[PDB]
Amino acid sequence: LNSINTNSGALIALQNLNSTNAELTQVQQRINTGKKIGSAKDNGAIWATAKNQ
Amino acid sequence: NALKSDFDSLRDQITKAASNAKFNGVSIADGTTTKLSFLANSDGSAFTVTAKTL
Repeated sequence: LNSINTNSGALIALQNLNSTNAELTQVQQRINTGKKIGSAKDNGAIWATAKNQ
Repeated sequence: NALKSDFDSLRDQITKAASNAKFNGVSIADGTTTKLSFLANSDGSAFTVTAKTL
């Protein structure tokens, strides 16, 4: 508490900002690719089933 | 004999048209299974769909 060195609140804000950035990333691939399951990285079962069918 | 050959051609087109209606290796109308169940709730409740053989 009260220190020039460690400042945990900025760390927590960086964590929430990284989470929001990752969500923006997934939303951008879903918008540009046009598929909810655009790759095996999204969900392997539905993706393999879709490619086979 | 001509109408006989026509009837046989129609009945085996029915055979192939019924047999080939699969989806993801599964068909509700080819007679391979009595029914299929799908998710309807978070706790694993199913939505039954009785098979109707064609």
